[PDB]
Amino acid sequence: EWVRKADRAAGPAAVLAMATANPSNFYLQSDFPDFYFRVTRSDHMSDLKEKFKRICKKTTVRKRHMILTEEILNKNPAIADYWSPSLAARHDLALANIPQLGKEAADKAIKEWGQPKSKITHLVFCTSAGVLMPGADYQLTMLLGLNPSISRLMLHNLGCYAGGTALRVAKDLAENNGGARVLVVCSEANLLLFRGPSETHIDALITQSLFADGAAALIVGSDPDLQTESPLYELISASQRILPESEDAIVGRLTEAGLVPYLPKDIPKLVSTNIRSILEDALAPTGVQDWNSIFWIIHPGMPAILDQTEKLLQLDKEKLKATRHVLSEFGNMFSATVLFILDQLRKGAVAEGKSTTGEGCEWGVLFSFGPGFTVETVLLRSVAT
Amino acid sequence: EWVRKADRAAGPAAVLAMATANPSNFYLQSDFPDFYFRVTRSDHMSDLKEKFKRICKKTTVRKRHMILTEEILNKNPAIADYWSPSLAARHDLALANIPQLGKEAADKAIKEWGQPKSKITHLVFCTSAGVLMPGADYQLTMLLGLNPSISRLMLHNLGCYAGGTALRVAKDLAENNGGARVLVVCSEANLLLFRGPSETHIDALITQSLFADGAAALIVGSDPDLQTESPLYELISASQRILPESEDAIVGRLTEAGLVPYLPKDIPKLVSTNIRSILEDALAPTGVQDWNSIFWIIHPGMPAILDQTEKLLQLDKEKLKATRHVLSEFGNMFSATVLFILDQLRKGAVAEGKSTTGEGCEWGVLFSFGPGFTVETVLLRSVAT
Repeated sequence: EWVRKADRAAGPAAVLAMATANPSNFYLQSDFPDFYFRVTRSDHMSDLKEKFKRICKKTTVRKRHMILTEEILNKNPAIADYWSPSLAARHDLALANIPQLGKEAADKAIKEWGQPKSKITHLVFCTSAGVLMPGADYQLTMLLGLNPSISRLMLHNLGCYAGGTALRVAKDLAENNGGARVLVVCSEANLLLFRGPSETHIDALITQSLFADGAAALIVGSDPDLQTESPLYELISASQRILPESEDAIVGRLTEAGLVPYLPKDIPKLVSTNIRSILEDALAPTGVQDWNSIFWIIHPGMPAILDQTEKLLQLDKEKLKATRHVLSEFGNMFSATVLFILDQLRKGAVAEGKSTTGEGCEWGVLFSFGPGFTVETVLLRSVAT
Repeated sequence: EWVRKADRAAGPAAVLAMATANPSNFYLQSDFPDFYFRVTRSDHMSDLKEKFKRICKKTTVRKRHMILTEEILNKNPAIADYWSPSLAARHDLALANIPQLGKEAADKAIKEWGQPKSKITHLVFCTSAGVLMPGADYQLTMLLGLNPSISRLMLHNLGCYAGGTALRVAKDLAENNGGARVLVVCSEANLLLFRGPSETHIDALITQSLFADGAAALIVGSDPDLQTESPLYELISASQRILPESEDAIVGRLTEAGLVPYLPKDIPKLVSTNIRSILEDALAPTGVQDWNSIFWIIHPGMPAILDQTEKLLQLDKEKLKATRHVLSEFGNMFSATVLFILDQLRKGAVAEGKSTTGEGCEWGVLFSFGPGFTVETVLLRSVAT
């Protein structure tokens, strides 16, 4: 059967451009335990400091960009405490930083795209760094001078899987509207999660060792004008799933003192149980049986999950190379991390000179996760260089 | 030109079912000034009490359903104060009430729809009553036993226009995925906005006179199986717009003490300036020139906007009848209000026995608004009874 094309697009949604951005201020992981326990007026917790040093080393992270400088933490002491009233201050910082960080990634992705920004018809904006009314989607539209009639989808506090959610949303936006060009932006920061240590809570210390700040921006569109636009990936399928027996695995309570996490269940064992059949379902219409015949993007929120998954699928160590790079160089930047990894993968493919944007392979899987327990899964097709 | 139907849907998204729900506990508007100033330990502000009485009367509201009982306000005194740390308590109440309220509307819309809930493939969930991780979208999926692989879009704290946003999102979900059935749920409550009075702030007293609690649920799908499903409306176009010269018209700061509004600009004059050309743009592909040849749903967040708009377009008073009913009987239920009004309009058409679900008229416009200043506009086509 056939249908009249009408106002709709012919082909699959394509990633047409991608860039990233980070705050200027970063911290090397090897200096962070000293910086963290100094500025949170907490050097006295000497045994906890030792525990944190051990955790920070095992995160295999090297640096993390962070809006929060010593000076800003000085001008907002409540944020540095473990649990003091501080939501308005965190959100004042989100308003001064999150749309601006998004605009820096967006400007670079639009520059690569090479088209006028009045051709952008949709914005998808994800952040867990501050609930704003009007949203960071609004602030970015103003800072960028986008059409006032852009169709915006503002996604607050989905958590870490929202990079997948952004692609899943952009897919239906682009395919159902002919000509539609979708700016996708995930702009993340620890502004809600950052706090001092307490011996009573260690599910808060692990969070201080990993989360960092960054924004990714993409252009997503179908029916590319192949003489002005160069597709980078195709978004072929995009699905969401609640994993069985995962109730309250990841919970985030937003309080007077900001965002407070609670991690009772074994996240690795949950992923390890379920990842294979999820990915088998994603790969089903490709006829790919070899796990190392596809490129890989896994949200790196827990390093152990990468290792255990690498082992289970007996992946070549080179597969998770883009993923492990972003982890080491940037940390967990919430929903943005998987889009950084997509970008590093595209860049490492062109640098090392391989046949496809997907490292020579044809198909690829994007796998992200967070509260639910929720998994987002995207099936990607590379393009030839 | 034509395209292969493939995995996509042939025709426009249709509203196939709708129901509403409210908390059991309600308050008549004529008793509210006494109840409000009593339970907020505030009877001493006698002049403010008089001012509130005047505001409450001019809201033309008759009753409002509210989760917040005297007893619950007794068990959470910080919520009753003007500005005390209370976010965690408000959010504990959101978790116990907002997904459940959504489930009551959903159960009734699914019952009308007449299909098994395993046919539901997408959930769009809007709320400004509490940021939850995982979201009310998750909690509802569990309470309803929906497929764990449903595609969910959780929209926190868009504010009052999100009933339009929900329809705009559901439209592209249904049209781009053949067979897709989209549960749409807006579940709203004043849990973040409720607070005591202060003489220093009157842009907070007006908010206490209008906002109320309620949930609406719809089934949205394209390609209806016309022997098991009876379409109610078609979603023909859906657009969003930032109005010019509207920077900071409506701002909502989420703080330690909950959601605090700020309303510096003249909202009526902004709508009055712009509504005509927006609606003319929506109606453009219909060839309708008569304003009273179409049915009407206007978000009733400010009663004066209804009157001034009724006058400007010289509308027959009968046009905004469904809209004014919901206002009087339920108040401003945030994003849910325009879906209540859609439902009351459908019900008033079948009750008074008219030719179309749109009161005999063929086309209709849905107009909602909130922070930005943002306007959502949906073009609806009725169906014959």
